[PDB]
Amino acid sequence: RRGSFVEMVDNLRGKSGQGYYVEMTVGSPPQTLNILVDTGSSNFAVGAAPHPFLHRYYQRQLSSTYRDLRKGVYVPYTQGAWAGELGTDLVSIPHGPNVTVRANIAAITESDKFFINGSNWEGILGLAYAEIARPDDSLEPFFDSLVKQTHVPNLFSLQLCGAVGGSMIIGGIDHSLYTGSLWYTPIRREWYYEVIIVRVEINGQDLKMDCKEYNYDKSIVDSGTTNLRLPKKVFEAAVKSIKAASSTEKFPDGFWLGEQLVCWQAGTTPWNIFPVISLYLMGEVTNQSFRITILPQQYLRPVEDVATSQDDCYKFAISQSSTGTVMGAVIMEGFYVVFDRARKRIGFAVSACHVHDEFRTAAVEGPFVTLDMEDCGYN
Ligand SMILES: C[C@@H](NC(=O)c1cc(C(=O)OC[C@@](N)(CO)Cc2ccccc2)cc(N(C)S(C)(=O)=O)c1)c1ccc(F)cc1
Repeated sequence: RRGSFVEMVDNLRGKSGQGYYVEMTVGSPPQTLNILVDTGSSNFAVGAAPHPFLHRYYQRQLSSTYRDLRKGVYVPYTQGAWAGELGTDLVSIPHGPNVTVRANIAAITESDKFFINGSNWEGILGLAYAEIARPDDSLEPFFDSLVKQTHVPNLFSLQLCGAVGGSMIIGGIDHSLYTGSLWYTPIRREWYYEVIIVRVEINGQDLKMDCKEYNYDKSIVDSGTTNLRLPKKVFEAAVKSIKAASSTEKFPDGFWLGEQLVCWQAGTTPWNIFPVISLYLMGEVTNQSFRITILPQQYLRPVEDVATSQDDCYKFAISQSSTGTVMGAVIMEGFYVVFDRARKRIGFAVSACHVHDEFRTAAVEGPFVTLDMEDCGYN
C-alpha cells in the first residue's frame, strides 16, 4: 500500500506509441539521454553521432571516464539495425536505483530504421540475458553489471501506461502500480525472457490449437516491440476467431493485417464489439496455469492524430511473426510485469493504469488445471 520505491514511479515516458524510455546519464561530466526500456535484447547502446531523428547524443570525447574497448559491434533486429563501437563508462539512472556502475556501452555511429522520428529516445537498454548479447555472451549486459557491482536486488518491474508514461521499478516492486494478485510464470531459459503459453481464448472461446503452436520456436516478453506478434498459424486462427467475434461490424481484410486503419468520430469507438483476448501461461506449480486477458483498448492502438482532429484512427496491433510469439506493449500495457530474475520467473498483475472502460477491464486470473504443459515448449 505504501511505497519506498516512490522516486522510481512515473520515471518512464513515451511520445505516444513510439517506445517507453527512461533517462540515463552516462560519462563525466554528466550526459543525460532518453533510453528505450527493452526486455527483448541485451545491449546498452546509445546514439553517439548526429542523426535526423536524434535531438541529442553521446559525446565520448567529453567524458573523462570513457574507456574504449577497441572493438566494433553490429546488432540487427526484426526491425532496424545499428553499428557502433564498444567501450565502458559510468552509468546512473537519475530516477532509478541510487547507484553508479561502470557498464558496457555501444556508441551508435550508424543505423538503419532503428531510431524513430519523434519518439524522443536516443538509445536502447537491453534488459535481457548475456546469451543473446552481441558480439557474444562475454559482453556483460547492463543489469548483470548492476547486480554484480551493487547490492540492488536482481529484479526489476515494468508498468507501461498506454493511451504515454509508466514506471520502471529497479530492485523491487511497488504496490501502487497494480491491483489484485501477482501471478508468476517460469522463465523457461535465460536468454530472452522466454515463457510458455499453454492456452489461448477469444471471448472465452478456446482457439483449439496444440499448445506447441503458441510457442513454436519460442515465446518472449519484449517491452521494445509494439504488437502482440504470433506464429503464422496462430495468427491466422486468431484473426478468424476475432473477426467472427466482432461480426456486428465488418472491416476490410487489410485492417486485420495492419495495412489499413479505421477511424471513428472522436469518443465513439465501439470497444464493445471487439472481444477480449486471453493467454494462459504455465504456472509455478505442476499442472497449474493462470491467464492474462487484454481488451481491444490494448490491441487496437491509436495512430498519431492528423492534428488533434475529431477522428480517432486505430491500427489492429496483433500481427504475425516467423520467430515465435512476442508479447509486446499490447500485452504489457494491460499489466504490471515483474521480471524476477533472482527467482527465474515473470509475474503479471492488473495494471493500475491500463486503459479500460466501464464494462470490461484487463485481467489476470487463476488458477486453472492444465496437463502436459511441459510438452508445449519447442526443443
Ligand atoms: C520502440 C517501438 N518498437 C517498434 O516499433 C518495433 C520493434 C520491433 C523489433 O523487432 O524489436 C526488436 C527489439 N525490441 C529487440 O530488443 C529492438 C528494437 C527496439 C526499438 C526499435 C527497433 C528494434 C518489432 C516491431 N514489429 C514488427 S511490430 C509492428 O510491433 O510487429 C515493432 C515501440 C515499443 C513499445 C511501444 F509501446 C511502442 C513502440
